[PDB]
Amino acid sequence: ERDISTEIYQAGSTPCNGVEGFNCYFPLQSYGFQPTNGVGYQPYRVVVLS
Amino acid sequence: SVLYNSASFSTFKCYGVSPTKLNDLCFTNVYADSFVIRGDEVRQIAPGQT
Repeated sequence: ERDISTEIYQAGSTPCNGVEGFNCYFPLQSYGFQPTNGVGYQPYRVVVLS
Repeated sequence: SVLYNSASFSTFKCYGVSPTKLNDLCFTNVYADSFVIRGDEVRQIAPGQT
């Protein structure tokens, strides 16, 4: 199953109501593929054959 | 629930534990370190900064 629609996640009290106020983090987060980091931060392409 | 009914905060971040999982799991050795800093230094209080 693939999830396309993203909504404002609520982490505690204060209802977000789709405005992102207090305790309303964003579901999508960026990575950081840079060669100046460590080994674990490097990108890895994974293919699953079922 | 005794933190969001009489005091408003600004930054709240729990590293290593989800903020919504503080009700089912127990705790051990609860230490509170309180201090006062500058607004431009709030980003410097995190495990892995400079």
